[PDB]
Amino acid sequence: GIVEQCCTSICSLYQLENYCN
Amino acid sequence: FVNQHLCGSHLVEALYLVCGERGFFYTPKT
Ligand SMILES: [Co+2]
Repeated sequence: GIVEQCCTSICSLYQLENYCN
Repeated sequence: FVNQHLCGSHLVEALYLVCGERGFFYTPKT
């Protein structure tokens, strides 16, 4: 998932925004 | 904004900055 992707690959702030409440 | 390579606690710092007041869920794989 996001956690893993940001660490093994890369991720954007826009992807991270999906985990906001 | 630039793309991110974020592991461990560095990810939840990023989540904190992105989301601010909104809060967030930190949901790693088991
Ligand atoms: Co470190």
